[PDB]
Amino acid sequence: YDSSSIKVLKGLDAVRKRPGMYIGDTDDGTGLHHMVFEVVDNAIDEALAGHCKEIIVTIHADNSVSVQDDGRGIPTGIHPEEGVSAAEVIMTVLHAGGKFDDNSYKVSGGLHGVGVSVVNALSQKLELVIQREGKIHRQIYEHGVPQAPLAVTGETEKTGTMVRFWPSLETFTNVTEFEYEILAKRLRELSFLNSGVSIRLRDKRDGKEDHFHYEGGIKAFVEYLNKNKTPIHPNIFYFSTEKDGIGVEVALQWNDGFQENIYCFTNNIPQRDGGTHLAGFRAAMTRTLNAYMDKEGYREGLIAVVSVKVPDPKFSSQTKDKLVSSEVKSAVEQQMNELLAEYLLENPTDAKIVVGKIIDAARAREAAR
Amino acid sequence: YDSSSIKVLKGLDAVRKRPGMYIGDTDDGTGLHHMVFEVVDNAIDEALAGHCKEIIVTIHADNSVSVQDDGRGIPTGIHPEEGVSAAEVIMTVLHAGGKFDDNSYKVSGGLHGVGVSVVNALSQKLELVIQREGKIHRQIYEHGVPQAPLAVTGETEKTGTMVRFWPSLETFTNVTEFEYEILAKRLRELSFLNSGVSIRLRDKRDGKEDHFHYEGGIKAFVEYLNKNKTPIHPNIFYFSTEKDGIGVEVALQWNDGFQENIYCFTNNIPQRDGGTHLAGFRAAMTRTLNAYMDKEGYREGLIAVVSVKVPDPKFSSQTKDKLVSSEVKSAVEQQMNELLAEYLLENPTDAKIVVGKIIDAARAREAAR
Ligand SMILES: Nc1ncnc2c1ncn2[C@@H]1O[C@H](COP(=O)(O)OP(=O)(O)O)[C@@H](O)[C@H]1O
Ligand SMILES: Nc1ncnc2c1ncn2[C@@H]1O[C@H](COP(=O)(O)OP(=O)(O)O)[C@@H](O)[C@H]1O
Ligand SMILES: [Mg+2]
Ligand SMILES: [Mg+2]
Repeated sequence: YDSSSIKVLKGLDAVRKRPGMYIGDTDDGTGLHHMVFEVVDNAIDEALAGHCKEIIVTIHADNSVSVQDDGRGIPTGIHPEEGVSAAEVIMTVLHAGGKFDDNSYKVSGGLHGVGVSVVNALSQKLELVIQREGKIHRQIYEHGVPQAPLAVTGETEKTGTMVRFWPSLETFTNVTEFEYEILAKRLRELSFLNSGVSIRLRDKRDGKEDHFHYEGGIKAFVEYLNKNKTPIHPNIFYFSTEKDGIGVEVALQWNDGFQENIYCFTNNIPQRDGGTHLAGFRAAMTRTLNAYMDKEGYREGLIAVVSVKVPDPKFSSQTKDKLVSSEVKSAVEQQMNELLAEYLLENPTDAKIVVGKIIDAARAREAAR
Repeated sequence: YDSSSIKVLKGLDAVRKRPGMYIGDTDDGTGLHHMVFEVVDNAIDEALAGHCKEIIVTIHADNSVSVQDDGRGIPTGIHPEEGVSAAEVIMTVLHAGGKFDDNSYKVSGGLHGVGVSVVNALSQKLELVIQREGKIHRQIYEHGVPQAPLAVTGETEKTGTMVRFWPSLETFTNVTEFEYEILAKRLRELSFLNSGVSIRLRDKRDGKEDHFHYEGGIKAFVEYLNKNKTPIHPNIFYFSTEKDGIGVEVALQWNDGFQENIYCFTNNIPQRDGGTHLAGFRAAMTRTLNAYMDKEGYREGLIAVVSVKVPDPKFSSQTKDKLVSSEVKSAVEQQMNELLAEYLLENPTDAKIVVGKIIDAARAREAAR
């Protein structure tokens, strides 16, 4: 034990040595599919910026997945400081990208500079095809190692990025094939969240195919989620605001069931473990309903979607399961307080049905004890 | 948007730009204290290896924390490939350390090669003092930047490492002072887990002080945890095995309360979010009790500690909240099946009390519905 015991891992080698701090669980399917999501998220960030209007996700018969976007294309020109194409830099260097300021993407779900480079690292093979600057470029990688320099292989009028990857089985175990339904659920949700972006999903294994292009936003997303439940009130509460540089968008409606289903998103990335947006939502829900009950003389069945747009959010893991930016709590909480109280005044009937379900649950416990 | 839009973050700059993927939540106190834990974990890994027998954690009156160990000392000699002292490499290079193989630490809670380097990155100041090779060495950093080369400042017979850091307030917000009790709880738990390592905690603010040197292992840890609850049975179930290169150690006892408190650890690091060790524990608990009930003609109040030793575990975030190595499920599950069934045969009285509480809960629901 001395100075020769200390090893430095360079390039993408650290990712292959310790995948879980980057990609999550490489044994239950979730990190495998998160590989796709990292790539799709980059396309989505072109769409947010206004440049991409179609996304095509294909599950190939050889268990690879491609994501095609019609955005601006990953930059192709030689990187001054690094001396190789900017595209190769992106694919091979951790904490390298165009989202560390707000000049290329005002708001974006990427922010770590590691996503596609992590997909590369954990792919036995990867294929990159970029249309920009009137040219088609293309490069191949194996286990993150470029096989040759980014190369012009044609002319075109189109711009866009195509990434196809075959995941390494020396990394992913147990669940090793892509599941249509997991990719579908995510891409469907993304369509509600990105009105006007055409998002296609194709399974070359059995020829199954979906085209998601929903137009009603998260309000329609809530209708969809209650399709085969029974909503107890007709008016879905909805608002979209931006104040103090934070966008807050909320839709919700109660059904006659007994589960709570709250979807939280930050710049289109889902938070399984919630966070400061969720905590603001709950605080405003509590405060607003209790003021409505005080004034009128007085969880279960709730479906809600909470989507925020934030210039530099903070997540407590690479995979972004929990948003931990505390100023986002205050933002959702005050926007919601204000607009939810207006909703209850403007729809007295909905208000009463909802408050009645709430009280029925309280009485039910009380009748038990 | 072109190749000049693509920025590379070098050294420790990425950590300062996106702290949460490394340190967790920098707004609620948890990441602040995790700074201490990263440093303490490195000491603990010397203890696991058999080299460190005392650890002194001091909260200083200027809100800095020092951790002193009597282990081998961070290597001081110039690193061949990197050309600076191995110690400076450790402090300044991500994914750099002595735990990527098993030559320096057979088992260890570190594994990413990033912990202390992350503490450095997020410290407005850091002080390193290393006793090895008959010399005292010392180096200072500010915001992760070394102020001068590692330097010999004396002779000594001792070996050990001292790290003192002052956390940056441009990173940590809301909770910015160290809380005695948070450090105490963790260090206490560590003492149960590392019998024979003297672990001291000193608060130079008010002169409060603790010395943790518990000898009964996780069995004693369970007694402690039930101190001020009421255990319903006298015999704490306990075992420590190592098979197939995985160590599994479990203690548990039921009290007459109604909460479940299961502490999981991997190579001494706690998993707030559980994982494959927890899932193995639960599977074996279910199977073993149901076989005991079948044979005898037939969560609440449980306290349990599950500690595993694994050569290369996999966590799904830098902060290690969830162990995601699936072979650890099978290991805990079979060791526990085997030894828990023996415990129930060997202590028929305990067995009956425990199974009676379990059934009482089932009946209570049933009497409700
Ligand atoms: N589909 C894409 N279209 C255009 N540019 C992209 C695309 N994917 C990646 N990039 C560029 O490569 C950069 C690095 O991507 P990534 O490594 O995934 O990190 P991040 O998205 O967190 O920056 C992005 O910031 C962006 O500038
Ligand atoms: N207290 C210590 N005593 C001896 N060596 C240490 C100590 N702390 C750190 N090191 C060495 O520095 C290396 C890098 O530490 P760190 O960056 O925290 O990553 P990791 O613990 O995951 O390797 C460790 O692997 C170890 O070799
Ligand atoms: Mg990305
Ligand atoms: Mg460490």
